[PDB]
Amino acid sequence: AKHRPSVVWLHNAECTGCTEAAIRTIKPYIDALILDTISLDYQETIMAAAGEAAEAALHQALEGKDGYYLVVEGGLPTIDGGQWGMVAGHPMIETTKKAAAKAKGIICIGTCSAYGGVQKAKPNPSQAKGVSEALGVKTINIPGCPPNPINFVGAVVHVLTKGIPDLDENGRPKLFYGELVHDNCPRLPHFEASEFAPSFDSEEAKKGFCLYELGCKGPVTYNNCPKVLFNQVNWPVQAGHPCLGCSEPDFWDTMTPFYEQG
Amino acid sequence: KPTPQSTFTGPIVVDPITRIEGHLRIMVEVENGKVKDAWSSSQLFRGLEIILKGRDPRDAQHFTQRACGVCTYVHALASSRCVDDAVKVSIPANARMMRNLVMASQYLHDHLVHFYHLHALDWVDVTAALKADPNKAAKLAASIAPARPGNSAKALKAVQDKLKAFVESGQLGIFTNAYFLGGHKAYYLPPEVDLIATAHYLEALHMQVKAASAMAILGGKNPHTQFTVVGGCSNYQGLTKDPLANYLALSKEVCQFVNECYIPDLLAVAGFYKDWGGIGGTSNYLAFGEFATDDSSPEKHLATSQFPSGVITGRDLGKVDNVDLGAIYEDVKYSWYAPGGDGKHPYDGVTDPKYTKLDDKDHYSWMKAPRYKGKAMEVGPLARTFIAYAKGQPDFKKVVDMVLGKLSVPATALHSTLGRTAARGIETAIVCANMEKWIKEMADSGAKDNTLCAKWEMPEESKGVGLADAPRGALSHWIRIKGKKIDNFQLVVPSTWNLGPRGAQGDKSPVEEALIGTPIADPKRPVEILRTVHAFDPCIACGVH
Ligand code: SF4
Ligand code: SF4
Ligand code: FCO
Ligand code: F3S
Ligand SMILES: [Mg+2]
Ligand code: NI
Repeated sequence: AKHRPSVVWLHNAECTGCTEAAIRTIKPYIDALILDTISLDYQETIMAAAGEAAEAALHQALEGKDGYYLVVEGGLPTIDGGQWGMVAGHPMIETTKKAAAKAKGIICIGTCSAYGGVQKAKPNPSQAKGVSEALGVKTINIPGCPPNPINFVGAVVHVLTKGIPDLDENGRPKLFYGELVHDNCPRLPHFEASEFAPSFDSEEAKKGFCLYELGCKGPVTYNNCPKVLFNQVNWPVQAGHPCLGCSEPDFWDTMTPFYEQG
Repeated sequence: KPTPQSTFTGPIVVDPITRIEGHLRIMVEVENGKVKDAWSSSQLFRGLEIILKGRDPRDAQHFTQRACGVCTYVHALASSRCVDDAVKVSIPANARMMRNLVMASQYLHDHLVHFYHLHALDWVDVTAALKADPNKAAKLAASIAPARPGNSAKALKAVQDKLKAFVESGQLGIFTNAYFLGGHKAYYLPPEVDLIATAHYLEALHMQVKAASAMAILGGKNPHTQFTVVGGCSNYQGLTKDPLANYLALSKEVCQFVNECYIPDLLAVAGFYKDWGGIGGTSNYLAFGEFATDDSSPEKHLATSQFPSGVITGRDLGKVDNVDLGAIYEDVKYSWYAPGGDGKHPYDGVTDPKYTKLDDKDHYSWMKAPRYKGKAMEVGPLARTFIAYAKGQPDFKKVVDMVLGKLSVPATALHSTLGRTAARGIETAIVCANMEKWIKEMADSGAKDNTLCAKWEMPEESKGVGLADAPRGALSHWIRIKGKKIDNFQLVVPSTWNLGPRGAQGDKSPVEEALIGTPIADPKRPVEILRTVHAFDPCIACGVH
């Protein structure tokens, strides 16, 4: 049997929305990916082993002879020597730091691992940081809250078969984050014609008018949402709701208030 | 023979608890092979309640939904209900229907994933599936379940071949160091049953994609929906014919898988693990109800919930009391918060983090300890099931009796880990039986009148509570508004009820109590701890927020 590349997946300060996003993949499905393409050797949410046995699985993986790629979900809480976020009695920052030191590459799945995320929003009680922010390792960022599985799986496959994809300033692959949400939005004609919904109960809203007046952050957000959709069926603006800017660094503080413009 | 049990005396710690959401550490004391004391220790704090202070109340739902991506949506819903109540807006009938359907969609997706991908590996030895003869397995499936191509010998063999190649490669991935490798006394299933369950496990990986797609038609996307607003919903397209036909189609498919695979698998597992009908029971149950026909206020929610609200104490099914929202409080005595924070009603909640040290039996969790007139309350599917059954709710009465009859156990056998697991399937079946009716209700309503959001005004000063029964149980968000901003925002979440630490009396929470008496066949591989903990369907990000 042909050897499959080892992938260690770490959970830090997170909601597991990025793991859930990942497993909505259909090109391929999650089973094909983990049976044919990669060897997923640590994943707290779905692995059989627990406790000491799980810890040993991680340490086995980290010591693999063919090396491993590191996926990180969640931010790193740094207050009190990292003790507000612990796995197997170790601070998450210490474990992530160990794992990042020998990784072939590091992929940050989600806005939390990439940039700090929800726990980092003011006043940031746990002193949460992004992976690159807290450690100073360079990361491939797949942000969104959560990212589309197309963007994460696509990045993973590219890294394993082609090399590092071209990244923007914020370390995001241009393949997926090269375009503004707004530039691909079907409501762009309404925007251009100054046809905005003033409220969600309005006739303008019922007619599918632009949501800019209602705080849509599409014009300042880099993501491929209208182009690829979510779950093969929909995206927020199609569902009549403004973009929150959820793939942008620190959006929780830069894009709020969500129903207003700056 | 009897339930396997070692003679082990000493401590056991499991950390990480895997196949849950979030970071849990479980510590037990074991004497002569049985758990004698227990601690549930949540290991991550994020502080969303702190983060919300001073912000726009319209923003709340977007922050709080990130409490959890497994129980995605439910916090956006609870926040919307909360803010709707605080500004005193009653949402349009179409908004109530759309909000409740997305919740039904969430139950279906959440429960299927839990049984297969989080819980099953405690009962199913995947490597023993390789021992199975696929023809015998096909014959077993045929007799225990509706006939289906995916249960054929040809199908089961393909699963077995794929699994064989995977195992023979030496890279066991998510099965590495599994508690079942090399066999395990506490695993009872014949190899054929293991194979059937394993094939369905793989099928369920694909089926959860369809369940989430259904949800996304109304919710905009999954994970993390984006269709709720103050006063109702934004998704006018979700009231129209073609998307609702797609939604029904996908839902029918998911429900077919629930009726063909999930329930039969659950019943086969429960049949072999009958002894687990006497392990992991608790005595108190609480629900806020869900799927209400009148959501104009918290009051009307509690009263009109189709899965009814209620309170049960000391296993007394003859006495279901109304929920006294005034009698809910949270303790921090055994939690990582500043002392003197005990007995706070959520309107007066304080979130003042203060860490001590790992395994400090005085302070050992990031969860608070929610209590109801001093009493620990189990919430979730088993709670809803007991309350509905006791109240004579026809769907629950009929599904429960079907289960109890297929298993030949009294209803009292439900106060256990087996019952907790069975109740999760029971209600999934009931949600499935209601999907077509609910969808037709909204399709018609939406084609006669498309009103989806009501007008409202931000008060200078108000308070409000939003109630939901999420897949894991009774959820409440509580807001104080002052100067049109968030002055206080408190979440009290089902996993806080279930998996929080001791209360100010030193009284154990539901999971800690459930763990007392757990037999341990093999201290090196304590699957029995996992079985009970997983049956509560822990969500630690939810519990701590
Ligand atoms: S980026 Fe969003 S969905 Fe992903 S873990 Fe963070 S809060 Fe959850
Ligand atoms: S709805 Fe948002 S993304 Fe679409 S055109 Fe308007 S501002 Fe741009
Ligand atoms: N279900 C669910 Fe999540 C928890 N606990 C919430 O609310
Ligand atoms: S909120 Fe996020 S999911 Fe796309 S539409 Fe906006 S970037
Ligand atoms: Mg709280
Ligand atoms: Ni949750």
